Amino acid sequence: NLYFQSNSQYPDFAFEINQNEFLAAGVREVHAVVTLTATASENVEVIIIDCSGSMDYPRTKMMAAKEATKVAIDTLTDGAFFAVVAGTEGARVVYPTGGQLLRADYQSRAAAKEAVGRLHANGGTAMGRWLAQAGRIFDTAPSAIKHAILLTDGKDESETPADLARAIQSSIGNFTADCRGIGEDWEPKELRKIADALLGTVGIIRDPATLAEDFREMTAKSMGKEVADVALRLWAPKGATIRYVKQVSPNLADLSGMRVPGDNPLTGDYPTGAWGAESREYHICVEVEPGNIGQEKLAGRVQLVAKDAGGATLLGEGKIRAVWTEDTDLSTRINGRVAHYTGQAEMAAAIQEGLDAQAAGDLDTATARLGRAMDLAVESGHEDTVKMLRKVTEVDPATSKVRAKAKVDKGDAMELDVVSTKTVRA
Ligand code: NA
Repeated sequence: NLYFQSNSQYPDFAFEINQNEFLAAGVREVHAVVTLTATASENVEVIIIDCSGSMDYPRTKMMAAKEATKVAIDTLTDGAFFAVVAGTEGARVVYPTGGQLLRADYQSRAAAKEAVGRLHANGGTAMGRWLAQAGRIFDTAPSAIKHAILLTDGKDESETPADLARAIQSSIGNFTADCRGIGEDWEPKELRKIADALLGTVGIIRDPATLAEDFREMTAKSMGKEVADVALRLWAPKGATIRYVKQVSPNLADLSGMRVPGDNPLTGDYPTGAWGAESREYHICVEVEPGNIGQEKLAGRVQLVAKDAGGATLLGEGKIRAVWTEDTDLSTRINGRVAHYTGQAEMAAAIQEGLDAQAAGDLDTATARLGRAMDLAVESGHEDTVKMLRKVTEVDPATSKVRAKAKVDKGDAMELDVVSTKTVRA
């Protein structure tokens, strides 16, 4: 009963803890997978469109961006606030035009589409300035569910990486963002930096004709959100420390560096953003001072807490336990979910590292890393990732062993890098 509300209609959350709590004599590491499933106030959606000069080459990119933005505008819920930002070396708000958010209705939608129609390709790319302009818009709606769609076809060449980092840090906690890169001339690492910090994902659009449906689905999912700002609140006893907190499903995102200190050092908050009707899994590892054989400790207490307008609401809670035993039939048991997601994190890293080696012609390193990734993808039944790995590798006819290809299609490599963090469920 520790939290008071300011008023609500939040999703109902089912909270499960998945662990083998039994540890052998010396053991300090406790692992658990937390499954969170949400079942059934204002939305603000900012659509940020790259209008740099390269967007006309080929012209299908700019045309798709316009088509797709119009689909997004039509997919907004009646009453949702929205804006469109044209990104170049600067950022210009192209709708609305009076410096105040307007609700989506027949009139505002039509006016927004007309403004989108007048977008043209010219200039450079400074993504941080796009984020900073979105942030100014979002600051006008502090209690809203706030989400940005960012589309680019290029690298962030008109500002420094420290400039981008400064804009990312200023955006954290203000809005969430999903990013899309169209074509092959942008940098997965750049968009990943933005999307990971802002609790979203990156996607690649290899064919401009698919952008509209992609925008439709991103907007619809955003409109499904029902609660704006949810923290995963983790308590661990004195001397116990958090090794890591990672989202592992549907995507891998390490939250460890995002910890926000709570009221005391024993409690910290890890941001999860907005929730609709959805499910996520997290992998938590706590290092604890080992107890005696026979002794049980609480290694961690996990709460999910919605923060809203000067109040908070406890949405769910679970416990991460630690019991020391000499019964090896209990301690040697492998928690299937922990093992699975440990492998998914390893796989994602192996893909990225393998692709980076391959790009440089460091082929023996690529073969070892992409080989490990393949082994994990096969073992976990991640058939989509197996299929993408087959595009960047080949079976050496002599050894029958898998090797990294010397020459790969740039798009195939980029696509795999982008979806390296998409996991398969347990
Ligand atoms: Na560009």
